[PDB]
Amino acid sequence: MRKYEVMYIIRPNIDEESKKAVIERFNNVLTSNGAEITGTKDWGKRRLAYEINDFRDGFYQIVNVQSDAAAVQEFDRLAKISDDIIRHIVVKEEE
Amino acid sequence: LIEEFMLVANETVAEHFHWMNVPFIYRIHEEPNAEKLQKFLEFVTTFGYVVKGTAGNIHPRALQSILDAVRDRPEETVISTVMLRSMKQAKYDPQSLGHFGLSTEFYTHFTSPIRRYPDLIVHRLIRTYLINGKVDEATQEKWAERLPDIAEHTSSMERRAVDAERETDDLKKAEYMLDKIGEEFDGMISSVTNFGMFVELPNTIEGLVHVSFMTDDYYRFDEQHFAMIGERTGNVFRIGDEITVKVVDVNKDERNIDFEIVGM
Amino acid sequence: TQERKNQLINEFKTHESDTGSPEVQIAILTDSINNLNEHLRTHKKDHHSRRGLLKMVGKRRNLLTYLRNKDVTRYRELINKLGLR
Amino acid sequence: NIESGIAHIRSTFNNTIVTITDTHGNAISWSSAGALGFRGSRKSTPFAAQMAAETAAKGSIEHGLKTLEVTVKGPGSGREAAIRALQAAGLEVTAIRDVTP
Amino acid sequence: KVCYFTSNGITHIDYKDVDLLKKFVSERGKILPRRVTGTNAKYQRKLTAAIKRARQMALLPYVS
RNA sequence: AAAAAAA
RNA sequence: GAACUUGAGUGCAGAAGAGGAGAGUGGAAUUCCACGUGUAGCGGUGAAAUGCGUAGAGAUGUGGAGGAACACCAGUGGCGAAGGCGACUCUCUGGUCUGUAACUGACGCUGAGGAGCGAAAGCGCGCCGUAAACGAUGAGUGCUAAGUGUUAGGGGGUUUCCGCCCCUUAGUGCUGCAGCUAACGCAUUAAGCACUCCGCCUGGGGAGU
Repeated sequence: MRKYEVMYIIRPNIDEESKKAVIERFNNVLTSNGAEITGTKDWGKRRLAYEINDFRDGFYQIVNVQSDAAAVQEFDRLAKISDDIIRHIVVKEEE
Repeated sequence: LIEEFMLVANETVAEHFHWMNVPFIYRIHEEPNAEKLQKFLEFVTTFGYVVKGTAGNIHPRALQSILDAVRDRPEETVISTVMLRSMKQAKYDPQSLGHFGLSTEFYTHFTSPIRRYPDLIVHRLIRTYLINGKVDEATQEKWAERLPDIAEHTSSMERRAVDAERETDDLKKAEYMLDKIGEEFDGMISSVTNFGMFVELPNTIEGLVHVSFMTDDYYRFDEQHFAMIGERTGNVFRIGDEITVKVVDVNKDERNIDFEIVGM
Repeated sequence: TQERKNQLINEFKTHESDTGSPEVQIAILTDSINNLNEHLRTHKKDHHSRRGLLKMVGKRRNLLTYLRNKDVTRYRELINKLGLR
Repeated sequence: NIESGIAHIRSTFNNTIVTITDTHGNAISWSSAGALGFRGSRKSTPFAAQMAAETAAKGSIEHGLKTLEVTVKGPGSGREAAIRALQAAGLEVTAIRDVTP
Repeated sequence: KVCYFTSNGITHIDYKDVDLLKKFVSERGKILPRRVTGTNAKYQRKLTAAIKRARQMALLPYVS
């Protein structure tokens, strides 16, 4: 497997109780589909340099992983449908 | 280092005498011309520098914000130079009206009375008011009559020194370039006019490219952009572009250096 | 992969060091071709890869042909192991 | 009573329009060089754009604005004047944005 | 006219380091050309990608 | 062209 | 027959790319319609006329044609066999170059036919199958003054590194020999000097009939 760098903005209109639930959900998604989480920074609420879905700020999470496609693609799948995650990107790292 | 020390001493003397409330000479720098600055603000929005403020109530710091952004850009020398050309000159006065370009409320020149008459008066008023203690009404009325006429004069004697100094410099630059007719130098478009564009070298020597040497196209001046645009080619010579020029002619008496464009 | 490729070199190699034997190279190509065949089943329009394919295919055939003149026995062994006509 | 808004300036070669909105693009006020009675070459000029912006802006301050995003359209000569007319009317300019199609 | 990245020995530009990237965009937020910023071609491409991935993630603006 | 400030 | 490694290729180490085929998303934009603000012009240029109009237009949003491309970066820059290929991300996949030689040991080259790819094409995605689909210059290899630039590299030099300096490789440019050309020109990216193989030409028109 190969090292990816998930990043995603949670919507700014949630408590720290509901935030952690999102974080736990999507870390659990990755590790449920054969991933491992190697790092997990939290940038905390920055200003968005434009307006995504009528929010001017949001909560950056940055998940490093190692996984196969399936894990990352499943994340990708679920990170669309979800209304908590407003934008994201998977990225392949310095391999 | 010396600059800053002189500045604070000049700041500290001024402030002491403003609170004393006796007749004294100040070095003032008024707010820049609101029309000239309006034209300066436009010019910088073309390069994308967006200022906060209006031309009738600019704080000095806002102008510094521009000069920090352009630092180590090609545009620097000219936006620098174009801001300048919106500033007022500093003059002496008897009233405390503040110094815009040091962003202070109290300033005088104290630190060079060998070579400035206003400094030499500051030394006499200091000896009059502080050392001797002569703060009587007749002493104050004497100086309150005399300082408006000294301030006006000495101001005009400074501007007559500067103009003259510059006019010897420009003569000796031109004298420098008489043996460099034919030579190719890299430079930077310092100014653009309806009749041509000026180019500054890396030793600060300035020369004109007259439109009559721009033989590749019929150039039209665009006043808003500050540019010479070709009608056919679509070549655009702007303020702040780097260009290579060749020396065509040098007239020492007139203080003219004429250039032609080799390439961009 | 490069692990897979290391299997295929160990399997076919005619002695310890060897990676340049046709058997080797052919083995290697054979897999690539197989894997690239697989790609083109899904990606039928991927013309540029197919061009690749044809070349691999070709490189194979010449090797095989070289082998098949050099020493027939080795040729025979190989083609059965891999499953080539 | 809304505070934040956008000042949609259209500067054509004929005319300068200035609409001022709320963030959901509902129209607070507007003016134009033509609304102020300028005609022909005058409507193009940056002075007419300046005056257009002031009239639009003074309409907006009645509804109680303070901060303006600016959106500029078109190639006309107004945008630079008309923006400093918004700053000079009082309203602070956060960011401008050229949205020429 | 020296390259930032060759100078400081930076082999990997990171779309998350916004405060670096902002050195290479205009105030409008258009990318600055290579002949202005001194950047090496090699890095200009990398830089170009980063900024684009930044902009997608709303770390930089498309248009200030 | 065109600013402080220095000299 | 045997042997060898310089051709060719596989290893191993390293690099760049808008190469391609999928999946999704990003901001723009455009202008279609319904709809919320909106308040008379806007728009038309000699500058009005011509238009076009408070039924609220110009102008401003939410749905929207939903179909088409990716502003800056952008460079005779890069990549591909050609036609070409420029948002970003992800999946799958092709080719190229550099370095060392661990191995292989001539395993190569060209290539009619054939097969595949292949414009607006022309017409029912299929079919069309040709295209200045002409730097008007087959492919492969070797040899034959220089100078300079750039893209991806390699080694050395001091170098903290950077740095600049130099040799070398592959590609892409500009000048310029020798030679060649009818001349124009070309000139280590030859149109020079050689060799192998392929396509093609033999007055114009009639006639691509």
